Amino acid sequence: FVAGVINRERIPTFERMLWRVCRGNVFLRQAEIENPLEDPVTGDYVHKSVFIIFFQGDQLKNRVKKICEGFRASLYPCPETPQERKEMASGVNTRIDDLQMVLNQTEDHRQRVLQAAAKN
Amino acid sequence: TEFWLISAPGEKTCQQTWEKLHAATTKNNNLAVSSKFNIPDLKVGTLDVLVGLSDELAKLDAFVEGVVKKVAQYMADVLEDSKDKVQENLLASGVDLVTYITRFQWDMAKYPIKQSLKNISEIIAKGVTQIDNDLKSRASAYNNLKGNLQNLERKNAGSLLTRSLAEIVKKDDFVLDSEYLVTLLVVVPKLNHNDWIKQYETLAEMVVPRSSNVLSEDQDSYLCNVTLFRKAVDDFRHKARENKFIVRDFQYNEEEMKADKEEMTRLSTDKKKQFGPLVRWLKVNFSEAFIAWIHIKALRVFVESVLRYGLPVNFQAMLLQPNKKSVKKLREVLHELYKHLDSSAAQQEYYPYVYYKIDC
Amino acid sequence: QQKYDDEDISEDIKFLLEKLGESVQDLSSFDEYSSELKSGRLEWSPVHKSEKFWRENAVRLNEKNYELLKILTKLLEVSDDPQVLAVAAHDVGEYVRHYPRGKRVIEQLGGKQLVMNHMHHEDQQVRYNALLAVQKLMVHN
Amino acid sequence: ALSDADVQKQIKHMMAFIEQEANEKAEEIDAKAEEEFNIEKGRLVQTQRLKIMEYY
Repeated sequence: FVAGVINRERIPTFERMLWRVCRGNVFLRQAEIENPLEDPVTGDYVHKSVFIIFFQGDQLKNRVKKICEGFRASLYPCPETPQERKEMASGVNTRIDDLQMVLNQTEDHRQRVLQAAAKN
Repeated sequence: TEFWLISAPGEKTCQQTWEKLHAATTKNNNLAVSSKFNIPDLKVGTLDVLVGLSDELAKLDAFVEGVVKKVAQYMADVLEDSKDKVQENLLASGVDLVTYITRFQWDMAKYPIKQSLKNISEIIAKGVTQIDNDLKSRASAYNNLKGNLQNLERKNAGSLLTRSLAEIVKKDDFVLDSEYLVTLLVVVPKLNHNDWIKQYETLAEMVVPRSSNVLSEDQDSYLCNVTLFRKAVDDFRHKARENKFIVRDFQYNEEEMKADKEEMTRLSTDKKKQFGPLVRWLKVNFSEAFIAWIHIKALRVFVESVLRYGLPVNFQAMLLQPNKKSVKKLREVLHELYKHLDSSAAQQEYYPYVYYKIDC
Repeated sequence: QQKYDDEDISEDIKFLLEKLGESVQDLSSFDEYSSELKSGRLEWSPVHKSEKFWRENAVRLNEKNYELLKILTKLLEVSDDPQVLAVAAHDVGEYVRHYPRGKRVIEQLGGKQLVMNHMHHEDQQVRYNALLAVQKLMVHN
Repeated sequence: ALSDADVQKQIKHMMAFIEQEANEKAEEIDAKAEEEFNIEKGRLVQTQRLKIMEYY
């Protein structure tokens, strides 16, 4: 029961599909993100809204794996109740900001090199 | 023979009992038939394996239907005093489809009450595979019999050029016990009846003049006997082929003709001897299948039931005979009864109530 | 490339090219690199571009008690020469692009904090090599 | 479709399922415990029977 990533575009109907699998069987985990970054698939900034049906049995878990794979749905996250997961996530996020500034300076080098090359 | 086995979630058992009985609770103002129904059941504590069983049971019911259809195709093949409308719905356990479904129960002999449903499905699987093995073996026997009978019929088919002359050649005109003479069983067209009879006189030496006489008359030609010396046959046939004549050397021997007649007689006897016990054993299979099938369907209904609501065995079994060109109102009233209760919010997609097709 | 009809110089170029080929093979070895690094001396050589020493002998860069990596790691702060430091940064970049658990080893050693500084250490050759080494560093990240 | 109470009803649905499964595993462990109780009784009594018979 972990909130995934869906672009709020097929949520009313993906809920219908999750119901046709098992109608109102288990808890629904909800989340929402605004003004998201350019997507890895197309680069769009479509807003995200997600409602997730999850099953603890093995077969039904695999069934929902198949269902979410049959649609554009990302279920990568695997959190954990202890706070250590969130602490490591925050450290990773600091590394993410480091990658961001690294991207900035690499672009700086790229542009200066291109200007040098184009001058001649 | 359209019918539907309807299941109710069972909010209050008496309420659903009244739903499955009265004329008002019967849709279309009782233009259809809503008969109650009940069976013994069993408890399952794990739903993962239950939905596994649901999928394999949908597949199982599938090939089960395929098998008894094949059966009905075999019934139409044999035609052993049985027509597609006469004894079409054999009265299994002495009763037809509707009375059987209303009267249906868990087969105690096939399984006890407490046998886990998965094991019961396994037992049904073993039984149906055994039935299918018997079906293909019986099919092989019938195919052998039918092919041999068709060959027997083909023995007596065709013109006199290529058909067995077993009923034709006679000893009196067919010269045996003589190293000198020998009878050519010439084939002469009726339009050329007198013609080739006349020209056979002088096709070769060492010949008997104009012995060409009719043996047996066919539609377009007729076999005929010509008596002449043995080495006369060579020149006779050569000059025959020169003048567009036909000569067939069908050798006479009585014993194989007798043997073939007794062969077709004994194969007819084998045919009826197989067809009797065959139709008996096929009645047995029809009953056994049909029973196991309604059990399969009832089990699958119970599976969907336990899937689609809470933990107890709140569930009522029903049979439906939909009214003609009024199933739309049936379905609409069923929606008005059940869909609003299906959930606080609201086919393969949406399916607030359960009901599954039958047509024998 | 430009062929001559002078067969003599043709065989001359042949034997010279092959002989210098095995010579550079002899300038392509793990142990000479270990000697040079243990000497506190580093200069752009065939060893520093020896791809066989880099891909085949990366598990050898896990020398006992990671002393090679420790020499590099301490050179990340005591090396005040930009060129030797550039060579060290490039070598670390290779050791990370080949062996990811060696990447995590370096992360444990804390070299990434020192390398970050080289991404912004005056000399523009130092920016470039720090940036490239970290670009290697960001696989699986 | 489901208020908090109805999702809790499904939670209790699965509670009852794991009630039955917990009972199944508990009674299975108990039955196997008695089976091994009897089996180990038989094995140990047979071995000591052999020992004592040898002695006698």
